[PDB]
Amino acid sequence: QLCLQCRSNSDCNIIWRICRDGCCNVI
Repeated sequence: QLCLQCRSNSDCNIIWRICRDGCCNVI
């Protein structure tokens, strides 16, 4: 559970590209 503050869809890295509840998900 790494709620990485996201923005658009994959505003994080190659790992987390699922900008879920304001966070980046790897799913």
